[PDB]
Amino acid sequence: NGRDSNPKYLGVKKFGGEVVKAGNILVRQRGTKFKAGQGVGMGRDHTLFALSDGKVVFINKGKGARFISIEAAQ
Amino acid sequence: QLKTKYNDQVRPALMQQFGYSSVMAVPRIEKIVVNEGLGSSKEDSKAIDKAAKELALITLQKPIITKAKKSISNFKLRQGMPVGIKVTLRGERMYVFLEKLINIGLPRIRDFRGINPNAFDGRGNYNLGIKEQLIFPEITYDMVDKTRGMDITIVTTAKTDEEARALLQSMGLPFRK
Amino acid sequence: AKDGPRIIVKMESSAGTGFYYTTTKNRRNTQAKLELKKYDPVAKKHVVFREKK
Amino acid sequence: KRTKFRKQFRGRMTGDAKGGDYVAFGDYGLIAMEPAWIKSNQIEACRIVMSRHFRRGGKIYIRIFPDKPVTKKPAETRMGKGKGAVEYWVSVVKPGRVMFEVAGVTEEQAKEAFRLAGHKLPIQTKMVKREVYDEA
Amino acid sequence: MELTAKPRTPKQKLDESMIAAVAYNKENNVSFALDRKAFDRAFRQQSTTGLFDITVEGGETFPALVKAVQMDKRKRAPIHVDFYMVTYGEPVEVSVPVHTTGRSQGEVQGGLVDIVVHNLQIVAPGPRRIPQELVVDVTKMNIGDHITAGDIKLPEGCTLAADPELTVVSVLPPR
Amino acid sequence: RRKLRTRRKVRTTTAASGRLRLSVYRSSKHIYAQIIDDSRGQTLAAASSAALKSGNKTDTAAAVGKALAAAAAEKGIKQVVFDRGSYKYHGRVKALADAAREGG
RNA sequence: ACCCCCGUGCCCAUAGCACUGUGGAACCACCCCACCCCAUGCCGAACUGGGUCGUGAAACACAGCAGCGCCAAUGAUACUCGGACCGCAGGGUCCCGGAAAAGUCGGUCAGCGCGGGGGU
RNA sequence: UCCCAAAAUGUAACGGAGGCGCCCAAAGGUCACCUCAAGACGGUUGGAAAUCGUCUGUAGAGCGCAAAGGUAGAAGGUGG
Ligand SMILES: [Mg+2]
Ligand SMILES: [Mg+2]
Ligand SMILES: [Mg+2]
Ligand SMILES: [Mg+2]
Ligand code: NA
Ligand code: NA
Repeated sequence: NGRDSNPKYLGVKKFGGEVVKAGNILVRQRGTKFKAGQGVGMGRDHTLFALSDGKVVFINKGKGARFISIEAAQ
Repeated sequence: QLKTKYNDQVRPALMQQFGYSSVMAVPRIEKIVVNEGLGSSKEDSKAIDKAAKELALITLQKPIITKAKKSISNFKLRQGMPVGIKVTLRGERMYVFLEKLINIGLPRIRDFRGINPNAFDGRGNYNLGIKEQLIFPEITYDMVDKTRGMDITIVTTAKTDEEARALLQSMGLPFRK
Repeated sequence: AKDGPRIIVKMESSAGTGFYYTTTKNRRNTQAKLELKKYDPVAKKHVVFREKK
Repeated sequence: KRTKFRKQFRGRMTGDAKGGDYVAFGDYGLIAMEPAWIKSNQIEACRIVMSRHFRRGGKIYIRIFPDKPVTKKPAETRMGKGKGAVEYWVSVVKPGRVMFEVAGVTEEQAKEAFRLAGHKLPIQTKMVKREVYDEA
Repeated sequence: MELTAKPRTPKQKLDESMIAAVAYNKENNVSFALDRKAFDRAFRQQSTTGLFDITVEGGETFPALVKAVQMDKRKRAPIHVDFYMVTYGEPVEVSVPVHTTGRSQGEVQGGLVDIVVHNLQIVAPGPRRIPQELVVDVTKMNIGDHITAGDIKLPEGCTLAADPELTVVSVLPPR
Repeated sequence: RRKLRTRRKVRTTTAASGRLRLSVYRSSKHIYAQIIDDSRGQTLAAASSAALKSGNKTDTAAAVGKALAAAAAEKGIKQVVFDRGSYKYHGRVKALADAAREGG
């Protein structure tokens, strides 16, 4: 059926090396793909958001469990 | 009450027959679980209390009324509903019921010849094929509800079948020679 | 949010003395009677609070 | 010939050959030099002619089952959606793909079977021999 | 097969009758580039169970054994070939094909002799003594007779690789 | 079986906590009550009951706790977060706790 | 400084299983008892309380083993950015760079810290 | 919710499939605790499945419904 349709969104919002801020949202997902790392809190829809300022660092331990972190500048 | 002949009449007759360099490697009896059928072709809420009481006087230990496996096929199956009874006997009561069985259970059975000598559980264990329940010293048809069949399984700490059979026999188990 | 003769009924929130509305959708399916709760209005807080009207 | 239970509909696209050796399950084989679609009835025709030519044997290998549902034009118009749920199935064939293979019969007895089947295919083809030994 | 240059750019190879080949073992892995005709004449005989003298431009005769060929599609002419420098004691496992001699007693009766597996890979071929063929009795067979690798004579000093109960040859019924 | 211990590891946050964890190994008759740093895979105080015990193996529960806290004083420890394993916070382990909570 | 054991991390299969050997009171485990604190919708199996013997059999630790897993080149090819063409078309080629998967060689059954303990 | 969608996002058609207009006083909060499907071997109202037990088992289950993502250290199952 050519009926129904859904715009949807999702994806990563703050990539690597990006200097974020306390409140910015990092990535929007549906499950636990990118898991909350150091200085990275996780909303109810599995959304990652920053707790302070820093540099978005990415971390891949061979797929399976992704992690994002933040290293302050100062 | 038992236990003594459990060791004295078993372990010593192993290092003189087989060859154990350790007394801990000597086959032991871990536990005796007893399963009880109920429901399926006989869905009765009154039948629950039946075994629920009998089993609780033959072994001196309240049994748990397990449910279904959450599988629905084509015939009479559901999701969750009491359809079985587990009666684990490990410890002193294990030895009690056990003795009560070797001494009064098997010997007192109509048309009794023995139990299948062939090695059952090839992993070091052994299963029994008990049917009629009117062969026990605790089961009195003069004060019950009906007649069912109970299933007794033997769980031991044996490594091989050659080391299990002997354990059973020495402890107390006749075969059909 | 359709409201009809069917099951469950949007139940109000009241208090002894206090004056507060939690507004919680309940149901009459299984247990439907003991809708007694505890919700602190804008008084001294911590007060006998039920949603049963 | 036709699949036993799938989804229903499909798409369309051709890329270079992928999984067709030269000598598999038998001595002689037949390959495409042209990329196309092979209707199941075409296969059936081939298989059958090959049977005629080989009274006894049954050593005819056909590993190009048709797994592609194609739609069709009901009557006319164009108002309405996905049409012709069941018309025919196809078996995409790319150059290099081994469609047919046989064994047991001589040299002359293969040129014939193959030559015949070939007059039922929507693309040119060729016959080869043993000389390749990739994976086994 | 007199080997000449051996660059990395196939610019002076596609035009002329040259085919890109490589060779290795465990030490050196220098890429080569052999003649088309030479290979198409030699690989036809020794195939994958026979080494040939490979003299590189300068005076370097290095013995090797064909391992995996990556022939071209749409054409019968190969395009790439992998070589393995045989050691001395235990090189790599070689694949030996299965032929058939003597008329069977089931082919006459009405059935047909069918080899289920042409090529058969074994273990430890043994250098200097690589089995270029394999002779398996077929006459002892009748109708529905299955002959596995437990029935194939060993060329002395060779052990099998595949499962002992795998059907190599089988005589199928007519029709 | 080895799940219990790992329910208390992932559970106690290491980063956001900033605090120090204090593990305890009492699956037998020889506790370690080691003390480890959040970030650094090092060890600060860390008690030890294998060095004498005065013929005791159950009483010393209260001792190695007390000891521990005392030891912590010589380094500068104030906040502790407790990470046991298959231990349902009953007797011995609880002794270690109280001893190391009111002695520090 | 030597080794070893126990605990706890980094690392989260190139550090995993299977087979096999070694270990016997320093440590670890099984075992023994267990009316009570506590507890298994039944059973102190496991949780747990109090501790001898015995044993190391099992589990655990270490070591051998790479049969199977896991990881995984070189060479070539698939595909492709860009540049320029061919067939009615499905399609396909050339130049210039990037560059797989699979398979093959081979690679190794870890490595790197902190703390405590007991031995030479 | 998938696919189309051509690897950020987005993107049409009377293109290709399937759902919702609820439900749960607990299916919430928190705190503890348990580990699945399946097959084999062996057992009595069974003789396909299941009830039991012993093995194997990165989950081939489960998560109220549709689907994808995600989950074994739980977002699986129970109790105060
Ligand atoms: Mg196209
Ligand atoms: Mg997209
Ligand atoms: Mg795109
Ligand atoms: Mg638009
Ligand atoms: Na282009
Ligand atoms: Na290129």
